[PDB]
Amino acid sequence: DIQMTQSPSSLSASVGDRVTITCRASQDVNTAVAWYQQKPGKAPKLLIYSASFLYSGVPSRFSGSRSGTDFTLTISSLQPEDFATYYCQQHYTTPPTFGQGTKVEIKRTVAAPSVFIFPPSDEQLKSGTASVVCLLNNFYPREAKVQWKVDNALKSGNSQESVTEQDSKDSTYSLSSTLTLSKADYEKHKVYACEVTHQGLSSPVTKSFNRGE
Amino acid sequence: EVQLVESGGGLVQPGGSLRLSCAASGFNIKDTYIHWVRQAPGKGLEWVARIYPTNGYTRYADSVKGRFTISADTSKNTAYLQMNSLRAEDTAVYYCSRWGGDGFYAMDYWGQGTLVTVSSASTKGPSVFPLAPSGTAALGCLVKDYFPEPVTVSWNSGALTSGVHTFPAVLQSSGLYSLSSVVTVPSSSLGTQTYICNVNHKPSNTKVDKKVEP
Ligand SMILES: *C(=O)OCc1ccccc1N=[N+]=[N-]
Repeated sequence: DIQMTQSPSSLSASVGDRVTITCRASQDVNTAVAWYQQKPGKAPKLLIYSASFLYSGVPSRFSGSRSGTDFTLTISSLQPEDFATYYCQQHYTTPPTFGQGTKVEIKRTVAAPSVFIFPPSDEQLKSGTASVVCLLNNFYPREAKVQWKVDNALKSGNSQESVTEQDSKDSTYSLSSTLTLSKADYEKHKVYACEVTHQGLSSPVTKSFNRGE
Repeated sequence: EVQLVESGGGLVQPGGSLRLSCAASGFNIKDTYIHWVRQAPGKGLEWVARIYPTNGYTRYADSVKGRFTISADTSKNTAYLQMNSLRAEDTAVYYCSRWGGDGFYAMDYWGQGTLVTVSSASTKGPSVFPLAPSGTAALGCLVKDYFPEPVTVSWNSGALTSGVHTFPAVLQSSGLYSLSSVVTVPSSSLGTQTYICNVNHKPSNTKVDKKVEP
């Protein structure tokens, strides 16, 4: 099949920035190339058809061009509502094939996370499990280090992280880290803490509680 | 007035069968090619199959040849995807799309998609636990141990939307999902203003309203 090699895999650009996304076909596909935009939880939407034609209702800041087997999507002035994954597609032959996609995030200034820690509810303890939650709220960039310490001892392999999609209003991220222990193990320790390292913080921030206190 | 609406998705056992439907409105499918395109969780887009409803001519991706059958009924303006010998690999959101202008406009209209989950795990409703507070305070709900996706969470029945963060679900080692939903509020309102998270897990017919108190 004809392969569509799309680059970059991801990119961050500030609002107003001119953005360039590339897609190289493994062989001649003429102008039978399309560009799609996909926002989290939504269907793809057509932006460009026949290599260079702007689709109905799409903002004029989107454009497409072709040079041999290379196809270029350009966003002249990146807006906050352009946060999405972009896909090229050839349909010169069957099967139609897609590029791997390019995830576009909005670049903004550094923002330090607000950190919160939540002990397990008495309700959950009754069932025999203890979940401890650490929240990092509204920060940038996305890169952050969250480390669990129980009785000042580094705990590994017992926590999972989740990160929200970039916020449409302030372009920040939020993150949850959840530590799961049995009720038995939880009752064997006193100090529960999450230590957070982030570019927006001069030094690592620790939030903790003492079980039972 | 052009739209495509998929239906038929859900949770199904490996090795089983499932039929999806794609109802078209605002145009006649006899005029165009109809496609199925799928997207596995956290992955890119994969074309599945195509049909020309007028003569019933079909094409398939190698990954589904023999196992899947695409078909169409022009008198119902509807296309179908019959899925057989389902595998975990087939788990995905399935989209219906059309070729506009005999292909010139590419895939110009897509449906909203229908989620197909192929798994031997049973449905399970979530437990909902409070994340008690201790924009200066944070609180939330832990929505734990459910299967399959998706769940929905609102706060105060939609009255509270600002500062809410409902995190993507993560699969636990147990093979059950878990997520938290949090919101930041004024500390001033912690002892009086009521905060309730509304959790709906339609797959298990589970509905939970949990009040979060300090
Ligand atoms: C979790 O608390 O791991 C640490 C651990 C494991 C087993 C026994 C004791 C401890 N103490 N600590 N920390």
